[PDB]
Amino acid sequence: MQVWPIEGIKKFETLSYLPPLTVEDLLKQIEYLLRSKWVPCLEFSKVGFVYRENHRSPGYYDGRYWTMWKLPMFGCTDATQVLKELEEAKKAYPDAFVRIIGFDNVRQVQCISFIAYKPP
Amino acid sequence: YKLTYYTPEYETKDTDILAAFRVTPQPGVPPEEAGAAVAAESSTTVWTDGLTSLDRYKGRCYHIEPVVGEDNQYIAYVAYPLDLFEEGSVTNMFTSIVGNVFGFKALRALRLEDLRIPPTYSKTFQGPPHGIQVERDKLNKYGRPLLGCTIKPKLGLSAKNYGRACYECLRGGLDFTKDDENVNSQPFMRWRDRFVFCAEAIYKSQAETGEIKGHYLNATAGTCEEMIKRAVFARELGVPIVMHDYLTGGFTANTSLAHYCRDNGLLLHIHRAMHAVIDRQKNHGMHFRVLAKALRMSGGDHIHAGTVVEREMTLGFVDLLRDDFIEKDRARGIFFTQDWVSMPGVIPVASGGIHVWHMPALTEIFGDDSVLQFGGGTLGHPWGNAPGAAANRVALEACVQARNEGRDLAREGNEIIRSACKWSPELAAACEIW
Amino acid sequence: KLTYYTPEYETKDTDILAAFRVTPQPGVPPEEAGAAVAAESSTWTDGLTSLDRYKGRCYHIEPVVGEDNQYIAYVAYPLDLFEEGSVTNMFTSIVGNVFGFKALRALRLEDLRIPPTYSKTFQGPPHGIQVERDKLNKYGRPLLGCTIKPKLGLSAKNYGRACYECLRGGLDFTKDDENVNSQPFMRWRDRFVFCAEAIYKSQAETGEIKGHYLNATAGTCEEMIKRAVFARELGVPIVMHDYLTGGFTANTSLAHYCRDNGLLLHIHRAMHAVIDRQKNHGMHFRVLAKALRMSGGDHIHAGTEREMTLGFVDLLRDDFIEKDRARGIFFTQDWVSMPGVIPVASGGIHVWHMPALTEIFGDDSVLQFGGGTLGHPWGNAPGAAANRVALEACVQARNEGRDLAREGNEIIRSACKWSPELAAACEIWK
Amino acid sequence: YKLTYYTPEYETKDTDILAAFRVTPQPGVPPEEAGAAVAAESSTTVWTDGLTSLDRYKGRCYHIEPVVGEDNQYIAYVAYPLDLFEEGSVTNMFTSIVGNVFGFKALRALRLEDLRIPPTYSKTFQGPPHGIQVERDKLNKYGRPLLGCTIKPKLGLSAKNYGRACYECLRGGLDFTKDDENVNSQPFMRWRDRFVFCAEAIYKSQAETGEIKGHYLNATAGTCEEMIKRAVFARELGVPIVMHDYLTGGFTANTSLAHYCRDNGLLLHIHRAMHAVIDRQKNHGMHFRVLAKALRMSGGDHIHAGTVVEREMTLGFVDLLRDDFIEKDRARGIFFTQDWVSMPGVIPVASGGIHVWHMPALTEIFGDDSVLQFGGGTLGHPWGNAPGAAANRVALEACVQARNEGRDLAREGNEIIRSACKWSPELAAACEIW
Amino acid sequence: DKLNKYGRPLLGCTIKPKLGLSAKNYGRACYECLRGGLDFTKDDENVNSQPFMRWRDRFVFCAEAIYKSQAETGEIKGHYLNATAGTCEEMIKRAVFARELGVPIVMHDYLTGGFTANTSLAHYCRDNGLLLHIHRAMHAVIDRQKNHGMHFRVLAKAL
Ligand SMILES: NC(=O)C1=CN([C@@H]2O[C@H](COP(=O)(O)OP(=O)(O)OC[C@H]3O[C@@H](n4cnc5c(N)ncnc54)[C@H](OP(=O)(O)O)[C@@H]3O)[C@@H](O)[C@H]2O)C=CC1
Ligand SMILES: NC(=O)C1=CN([C@@H]2O[C@H](COP(=O)(O)OP(=O)(O)OC[C@H]3O[C@@H](n4cnc5c(N)ncnc54)[C@H](OP(=O)(O)O)[C@@H]3O)[C@@H](O)[C@H]2O)C=CC1
Ligand SMILES: NC(=O)C1=CN([C@@H]2O[C@H](COP(=O)(O)OP(=O)(O)OC[C@H]3O[C@@H](n4cnc5c(N)ncnc54)[C@H](OP(=O)(O)O)[C@@H]3O)[C@@H](O)[C@H]2O)C=CC1
Ligand SMILES: [Mg+2]
Ligand SMILES: [Mg+2]
Ligand SMILES: [Mg+2]
Ligand SMILES: [Mg+2]
Repeated sequence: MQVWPIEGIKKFETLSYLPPLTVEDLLKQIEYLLRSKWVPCLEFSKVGFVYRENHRSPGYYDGRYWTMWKLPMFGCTDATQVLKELEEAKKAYPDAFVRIIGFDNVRQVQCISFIAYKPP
Repeated sequence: YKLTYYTPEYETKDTDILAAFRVTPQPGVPPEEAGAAVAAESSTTVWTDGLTSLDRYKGRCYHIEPVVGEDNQYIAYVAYPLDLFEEGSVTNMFTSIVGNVFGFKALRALRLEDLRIPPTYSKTFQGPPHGIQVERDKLNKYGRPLLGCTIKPKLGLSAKNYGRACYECLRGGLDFTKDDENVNSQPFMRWRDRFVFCAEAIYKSQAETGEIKGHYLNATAGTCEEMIKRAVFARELGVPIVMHDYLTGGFTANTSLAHYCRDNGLLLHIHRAMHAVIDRQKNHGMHFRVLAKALRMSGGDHIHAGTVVEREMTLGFVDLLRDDFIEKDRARGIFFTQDWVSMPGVIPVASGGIHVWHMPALTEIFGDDSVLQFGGGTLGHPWGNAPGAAANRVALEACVQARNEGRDLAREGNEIIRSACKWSPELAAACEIW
Repeated sequence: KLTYYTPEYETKDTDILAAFRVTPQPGVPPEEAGAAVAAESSTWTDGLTSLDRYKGRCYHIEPVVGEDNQYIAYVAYPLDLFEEGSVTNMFTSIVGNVFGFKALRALRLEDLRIPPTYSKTFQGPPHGIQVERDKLNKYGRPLLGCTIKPKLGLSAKNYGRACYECLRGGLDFTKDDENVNSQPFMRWRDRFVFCAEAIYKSQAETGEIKGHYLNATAGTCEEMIKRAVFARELGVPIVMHDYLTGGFTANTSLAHYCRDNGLLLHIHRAMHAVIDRQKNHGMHFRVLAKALRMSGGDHIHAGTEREMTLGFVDLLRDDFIEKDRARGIFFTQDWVSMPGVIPVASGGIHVWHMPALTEIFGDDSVLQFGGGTLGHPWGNAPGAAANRVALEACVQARNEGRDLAREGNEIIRSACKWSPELAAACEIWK
Repeated sequence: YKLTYYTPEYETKDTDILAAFRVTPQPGVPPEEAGAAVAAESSTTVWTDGLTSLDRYKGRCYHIEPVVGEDNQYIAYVAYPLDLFEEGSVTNMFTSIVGNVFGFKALRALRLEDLRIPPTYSKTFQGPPHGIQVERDKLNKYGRPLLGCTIKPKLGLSAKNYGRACYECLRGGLDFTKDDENVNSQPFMRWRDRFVFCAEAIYKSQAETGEIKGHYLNATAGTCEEMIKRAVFARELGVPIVMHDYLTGGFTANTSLAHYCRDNGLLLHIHRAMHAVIDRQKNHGMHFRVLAKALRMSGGDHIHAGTVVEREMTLGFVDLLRDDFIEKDRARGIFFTQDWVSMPGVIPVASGGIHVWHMPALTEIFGDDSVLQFGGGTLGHPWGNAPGAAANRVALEACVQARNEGRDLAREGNEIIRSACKWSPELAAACEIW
Repeated sequence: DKLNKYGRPLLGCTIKPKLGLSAKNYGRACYECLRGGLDFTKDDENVNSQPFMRWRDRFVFCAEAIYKSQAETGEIKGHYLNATAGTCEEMIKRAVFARELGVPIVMHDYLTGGFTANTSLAHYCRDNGLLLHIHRAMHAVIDRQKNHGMHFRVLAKAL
């Protein structure tokens, strides 16, 4: 019988319970977005989790928004292009978490979000 | 008269509320007569009739056809004028359409299968306090079905021991934990005490994992004053979601709660207790899809939709609950093209004897916009609630990853799960018992 | 069976008992079906409590005479499972989940034994039969009412006009159709105003207390109470609610408001047939009737088979009702002084039915005549007079010792001799 | 008539409220006559009697027997119908049963010894705002009696100096400190000021020790408006417990306070000031057990139960206050089998000249579900309040540890305490003065 | 003085597209604009409460954005939350929640909402310390032509 850890395994929603993704697995998820006609975008933060500082009313949380890395990659057809931006972000902010999100102009909304990099 | 109420050449108006009834006439009652009766008895000689125009207030059967269901059975389509209904009142809609006709002697049995809610009427309802999109944005969750677990045993646990189970389940990977439908306020556990301990559990698990957590706190009560009193304290605690059993509590009360949740930013989880009393039998009652459309109108962010382990019928009302425009498809129980003119959708909740091995199918059938509610599926894990929740969260994400890569969940389901067992001892242990 | 089938369990005076008509799937023994009904309608964390203390249990199973594969399973639920004063929770706990169990082809809740310990946690009827009679100063006869027709399409004023004419002719009440709440053709506040004028005009004219069941059924609890509040301001004696479509949580709140403000509450049972029609599945009306008496109501529609009706009528009106299978009374019911509800008879009845209606229901009832009043060839007032005369003629005859069941028609024919109004009515309704 | 009201063959109904009266008839009054009078005079010729059925509203003496108490004394059992009582009103219960009969000339003296509260009546009362179990869970305290100290001197201290004493006592190991029953609001110390400083003390001691602390803030007042105003501010301060003198304040007011505490999550400590005016004498009045059952019904989480240094009588009403089912046991003052049908229990509070050496006996007699309230027992410690509290906390835990190991507290009490003095200088110093 | 800003014109940006964005995506734009150096972001005049974005949801996400950008930059930030509504009860209900959120400024379209309603809102803002941004939607219907109507200066003095 194993006891589920209480520290060191903080999460980042969808896919964060799987082992660290390889470059190939990461590419596949990006391609999923592209094939689905969704727009990929990178976000980064030095704080990786939600908290409540300014309010505690229903539905209000701080730490949900992260910072946008450049802009949504509209018209992207090459998943490796996203990887390139991911690498640049990691170089500019090695001590920051970086996640990949996706937008749909059809559903007019954010519909994707998965961690892509975590600092040492 | 058959042709006062049976009008086979009538063209429905874009403002009419349409109904599809499965009618079983008594022996000796012609289908045209049965249809006319259904329309007449669910709508409109006395001198007062001369002080108005009865024709503008009568319901009318514009079509009837023998159904493939069984013995002398027919589907009768009835059209009701917009003016018969009180704006924003599901209660009045039900009263007007199913309040009297089911007891008519000339009918051996009757079941309401569907309703075409015109935009002119649906626009008079607030609808879901938030809806699918807003909820995902509020909780910052995307790309996968949500996960939850109902606390067990149902009754008998102290408020604190109840919260303990909540925390362990949530910290393991589930997005929500939940009060059983029967859990309101009782001698063994008063509601305020439960709200206090579940709040501690919600926040402890959230701080530990870094992910937003919630627990459907049941506000169902004996009176509207009590129901609101519970919603108000949840509001004070700042938790994200509350719960209501809309059928046992009722539509008048549910609508009030939905309004409170909208005014206070609370998500509203809806349990369908007692639905089987009404929607089980094919020959008499009201099909769940009608009860589902009614809930979307009255207001709810989540609604229980049953299990997946008939499929087409379930998928049918799932679309009726989530989509903006659903095309007529009788093969899936959709008797009328339904346009919701942007009313938010409701997240369908799948629960009932589901475990890790069902993850591929569930993800496949429902897609991301759903809540997969477990019971023993998580609480029955050999290592406890936290490991059980982890096993379910891992199993789900493994399915999502595989689906996103283009794999066939319906055919590769077992392999996907078996493969995930390799790096997840928790999942492996779960796959050994089930 | 199981942990759930305990055929020698002695029910406790505090247990809520249920009688289920169960139709097992092929291959499912009655014992197993019964245990399942009890298990599915009740119950590592189990180790933190006692499952036996909270389990529902089937203590008796019996077949249904003359039925194929049908049994009556009796289940006992401990008092602690239910929230006090909440019919909503009682329904949720007992019928919230079990009707969908695959092992059962069909399931119907026939009766419920409400223990005094639980019923004492409910206010019950805002007033009840006796208080209503004293408030309205009416004794020795069934009350008379009429539903305004056409249902919808009339203006608030024309609606009130019909009210006045009906009441001045001898009816005690007129009423809003169950579908009449608030609509484009007639908004509720306008209807309340004109109906109020009609109530007081007819009362001043006749000298007898009048009322109109003003429907407060609404989309939200806020609207429902707002309507009851204005009725209160108007000083009228009675309001109404469709308890099943509005719901128990809302009905209970309304019942409390009515008790706090001296308002009588007429309860319509719209949509009941969706649940109580079929013998194989659903919930028998007597269950819905007990639920209303508990939640709160002064009147409740009971329809117009015969023995079954008399059965739930007693369950609605009396203090103590002994078990009687012949009348569908599965459990001895003790209401420990909770007031009774006046049953309302309605549906295709006219003057010629007065003898039978009076004989079957007795004085403590309301006989509601829709077309039986508005259909009179001379109008509402003469129509009301004919019904009032017909009823009093029956009452007089019964009081003298005559047999309404055998002399009914002869009693009506004699009244036609001095009542031109009744004579005209009888000519049309045969 | 003796046999209108004296019905020796009457079988009590499960819904009757039963009473056991200790009756002392005047010379010349037969016991049957006295019993009949007690029943008749505490319940039901005028023509109006003919408009109802007096038999269904009369109380009746179904048994009378000479008692072993003293000179011409008897225990008379009276049965009262359920319909005589207003639901949820202890006030009406008292009025109906003891409102008039005690002044009857034919009785030299009368004392109400017990009452059988049927489930049908008790279920109409909220009862304790929380009860034993909930309290333990809320404060996270298990396995031992709770500890508290009443601040002294009673009156004369400034609000701040009062809070200072609170903090020192609490930081030393006590779970609670408390306002004397006489401390409400006076010239030397207004209530709001006391609440402010005691709140600072509660939180300072809690942060220092890491254990949840509380101070019974007395809300007893001259009016219900003032009483609630005090409860409301305690609620604002977020403290865990308030206090009320239910007998001097009254049942109507106590019930309202109990409801407020339930609606706001506040524990309610109940002091029994003035009880001796009523329950001291064996020949006349009302025994405390009746006042205790009344409090459990009206509502309270703690209730003073006296000291242990007659024992059997105390243990008797202690069970009546905490247990769910108490079997008839006249040797312990229990004249009727009492079933509370899950109404929460009340924690009994022992206070009055108790010190460290009494810990073994107190723990032994009351068990874990109790509050041991000291006075000088802690405030009289040679090194101050903190050391005094520590000595009492150490003494108590030493007793618990020994009891848990199976040792006999009643026989090994002194050795257990002496042994603990070896490693606790604070306890040693306390055992030298007492 | 309240915002601690001196010596320069204030800067703001109206979020685009006008309608169509989800409340969260709307707040995202707010945060990015504010963190870059602008003092305010703003709800388009047409943005009140609609099917695609209900007002309370927008207030919640814009509040998160306001505080995130402020904590990051160290400068006081704000977002004109539009309280313009169909009724005075709704208008105040929106102002009240902004008050609960503790944000510094709200917004109203005084001409389309009307002076009776605007005056009430102005009083609420004074009683609760809220700044009030006023949009002049529909002014051109009245002040465009030189020959007929009312020149904007009259509408300005009125405001
Ligand atoms: N002039 C003409 O053209 C004629 C008119 N009519 C007459 O007009 C009058 C109409 O009023 P009346 O029928 O008394 O009462 P209402 O129409 O006011 O109905 C009262 C109750 O009757 C029951 N009910 C009536 N219709 C049905 C139905 N379709 N299926 C199930 N239950 C039904 C319902 O009982 P619950 O709520 O208990 O289920 C309903 O609440 C009658 O006297 C009728 O004979 C008929 C023939 C001739
Ligand atoms: N350790 C053990 O002894 C074992 C325990 N169990 C397991 O325990 C778990 C219990 O949780 P689970 O079943 O997932 O969910 P729940 O028991 O929480 O039930 C959730 C929903 O399932 C439906 N439901 C369940 N029972 C019935 C019934 N009797 N009739 C009709 N519908 C029913 C209802 O759906 P709706 O509201 O939509 O009508 C209900 O709302 C499962 O995993 C089950 O396999 C079973 C075998 C072994
Ligand atoms: N330093 C010194 O000068 C000394 C001081 N004291 C000590 O000071 C301490 C005082 O606190 P303590 O006595 O524990 O408790 P309190 O004085 O706080 O009294 C608590 C309870 O004791 C009961 N009580 C006390 N006095 C009486 C009385 N006069 N008549 C009836 N009942 C009474 C009451 O019980 P209820 O409400 O249940 O009726 C009262 O509620 C003790 O330890 C005492 O021994 C005494 C000797 C020496
Ligand atoms: Mg459940
Ligand atoms: Mg009707
Ligand atoms: Mg004292
Ligand atoms: Mg603009």
